[PDB]
Amino acid sequence: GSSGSSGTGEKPFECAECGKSFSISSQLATHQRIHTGEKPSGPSSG
Ligand SMILES: [Zn+2]
Repeated sequence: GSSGSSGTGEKPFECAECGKSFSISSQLATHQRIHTGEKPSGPSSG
């Protein structure tokens, strides 16, 4: 018996920094900005 059905409106463009979301990329980009600035690792992802 494994029960557990729920939903909080998911999306393809989710933010794993604060907990936000968007519909298109442009929207997500303009956001990530507030996140882009620190120095987590040496070089950049790509
Ligand atoms: Zn965010």
